[PDB]
Amino acid sequence: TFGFLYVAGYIGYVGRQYLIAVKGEAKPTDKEIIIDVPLATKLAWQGAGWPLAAVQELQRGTLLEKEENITVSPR
Amino acid sequence: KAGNWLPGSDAPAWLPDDLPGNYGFDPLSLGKEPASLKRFTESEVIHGRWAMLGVAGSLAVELLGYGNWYDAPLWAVNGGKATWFGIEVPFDLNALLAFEFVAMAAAEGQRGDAGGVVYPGGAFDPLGFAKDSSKSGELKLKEIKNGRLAMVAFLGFVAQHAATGKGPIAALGEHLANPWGANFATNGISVPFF
Amino acid sequence: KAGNWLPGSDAPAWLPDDLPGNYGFDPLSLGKEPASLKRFTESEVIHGRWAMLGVAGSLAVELLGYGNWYDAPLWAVNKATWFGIEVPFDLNALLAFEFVAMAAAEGQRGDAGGVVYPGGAFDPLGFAKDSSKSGELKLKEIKNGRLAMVAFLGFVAQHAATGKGPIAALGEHLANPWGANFATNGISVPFF
Amino acid sequence: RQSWLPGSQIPAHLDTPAAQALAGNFGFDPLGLGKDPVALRWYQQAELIHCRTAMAGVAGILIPGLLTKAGALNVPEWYDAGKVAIENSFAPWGSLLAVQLFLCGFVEAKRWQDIRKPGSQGEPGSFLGFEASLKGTSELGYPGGPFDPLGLSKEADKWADWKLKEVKNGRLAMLAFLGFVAQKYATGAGPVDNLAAHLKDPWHVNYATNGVSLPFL
Amino acid sequence: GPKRGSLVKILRPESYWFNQVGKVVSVDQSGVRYPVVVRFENQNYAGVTTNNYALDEVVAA
Repeated sequence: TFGFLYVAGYIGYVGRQYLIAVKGEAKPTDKEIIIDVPLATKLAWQGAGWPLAAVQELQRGTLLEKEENITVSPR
Repeated sequence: KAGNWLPGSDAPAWLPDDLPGNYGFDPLSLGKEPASLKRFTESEVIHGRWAMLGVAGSLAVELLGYGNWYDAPLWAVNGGKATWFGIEVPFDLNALLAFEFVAMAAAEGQRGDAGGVVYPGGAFDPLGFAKDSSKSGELKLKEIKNGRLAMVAFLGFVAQHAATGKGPIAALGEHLANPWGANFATNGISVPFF
Repeated sequence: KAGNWLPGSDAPAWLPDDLPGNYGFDPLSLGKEPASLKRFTESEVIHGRWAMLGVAGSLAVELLGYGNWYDAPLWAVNKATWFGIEVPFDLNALLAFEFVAMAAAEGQRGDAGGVVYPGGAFDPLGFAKDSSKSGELKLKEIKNGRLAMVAFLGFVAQHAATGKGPIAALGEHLANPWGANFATNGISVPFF
Repeated sequence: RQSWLPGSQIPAHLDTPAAQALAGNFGFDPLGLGKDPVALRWYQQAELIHCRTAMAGVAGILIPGLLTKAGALNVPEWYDAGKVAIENSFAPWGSLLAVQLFLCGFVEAKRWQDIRKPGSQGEPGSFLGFEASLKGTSELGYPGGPFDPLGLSKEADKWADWKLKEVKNGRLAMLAFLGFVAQKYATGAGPVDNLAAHLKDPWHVNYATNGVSLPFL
Repeated sequence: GPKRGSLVKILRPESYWFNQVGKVVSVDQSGVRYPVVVRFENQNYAGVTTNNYALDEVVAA
């Protein structure tokens, strides 16, 4: 279980990393289809420290989105 | 605040300085509402006084050689007859039960009849030690301190007995004989993996 | 300052000259805060006086032939005797009396703010009625107190190493200094 | 400047006044873990802790074990010394354990509160006389008074020198401990003996020959 | 009102880009009940990326 959770959190974290990197782009659809190979490799290499990074961002509370996401009319 | 409950820390806003037993200690922010807070004050004082009286009686018994607090119910909840100060009591268990119950009922009803008083005095200070309004302040401070201490003392008693099963004086003299051999760690019950 | 605690050195700023037992000695800058400093003054004096009295009693015993300071607790923690005269009382009794007495005394001392020289009742013979001889008295007093502290340290360490009376190790070193010493003991310093 | 890798680029957050002004910087942050200021500050403190602890540990391992190769000072192997000491002791290991836990916990909490607020334990009157010297020395990870008694923190010339040597030797002591435990798992022998063997024949006394580190061979 | 090209947050609940941000193309100076012209980047379930708005339904954010 411990190994599983490690690799799973790794993969999810690096996924969000690339996702944020490409959301910081002018062609979101085009980076969603065609990928930045070297940036991917870079984030892959760096993704090991995913748990420490995440707990840091938690202590800074920077992980989660604030109450501005779209809601339904009846909430 | 009787002193910084935590060097380097700060104090809760809703916590005002003018309070006996205050040290700035509410990191977890329970009493932030006023009525709840004052209720906590009252109940804290009451529990401390109860526990003071309790540890007093316990130590009195264990020093005068009548078993311990744990010993007391034995004679009654099994076969036996009442005895106090080495003197028996010629009455029925059910009788003492009913009397104690109705008496405490009347007393607590009369206490709770008032709003939230904690310092009636008058009849509740016949010797007028509260006729100073400042010495009374220090009295309140030391009082809440001692009450908290009596609470924790009772906890020590009951836990030492739940682990060992011995009188507080028993485990006392044990630790006196050998602290390195008479302790919860040597007991290994409070912490299992020893 | 009763003299340069360190030839060639300087003095601490927060250390004022007007102080008995001063020599400029606080290289490590502890008492730089005023209240802490004056507290240190008071406690220093108190400890010195205690130690003076203590070494006094120790030497009195060891000279009058009653064992040593280390000898005293023996009879009790395993009958009392003083000046060769017994004491017809219980160990627990002496304990409780001593405890409550010192409690009252220290409570009454600490009742005052930070006094170190009450006098009056605390100088019945009025030796402090001079304000200058009293100054020299304070100086010599703190000196002697520090000496008594270090003397007690010598006692307790010689006994922790050897186990002997201070007078015992005295006469030992008298018999042979080259043979009666911590170096010959080799305990204070192991690799001898 | 002195870089952990020439030619390569320097991490931005590592190429900063604070970081390059911290100590022993070389641009070594491949995974980029100290971009946050608070984070890198915490890590600086952490590296300090580990450096000093490892220095102490490797000293206590070598010096006694070194002089046990010398005639005097018959001491056991470091890993078995735990058993040896609990044998030669008097109090139960769990007991003394819990005691030293209390002891370390208090001062660790002190260090904690001070890192939270540098002027935290300087709270006057909190202690009898502590606060005075119990204040930091403007460099978290460098307290004063009892810390640096001899007053070696006053001379700015040797200051960065002491610092660099400190961080260097501390990292190296970490590595030393790691090598010791590693060769204890592989060779199973004391590190001094491992060294003696590698001296007798480096060409055949190595992890290359252990068949342990590299079992596929 | 707001400037052309400026970024406003949409507040009209019934809008696709409700609780989101848009870009003011322009605002009319006539008596139209909804002069604010605001583009969008994501399309609605109708595919449109721009809608008309009164001044209140938006806010310069």
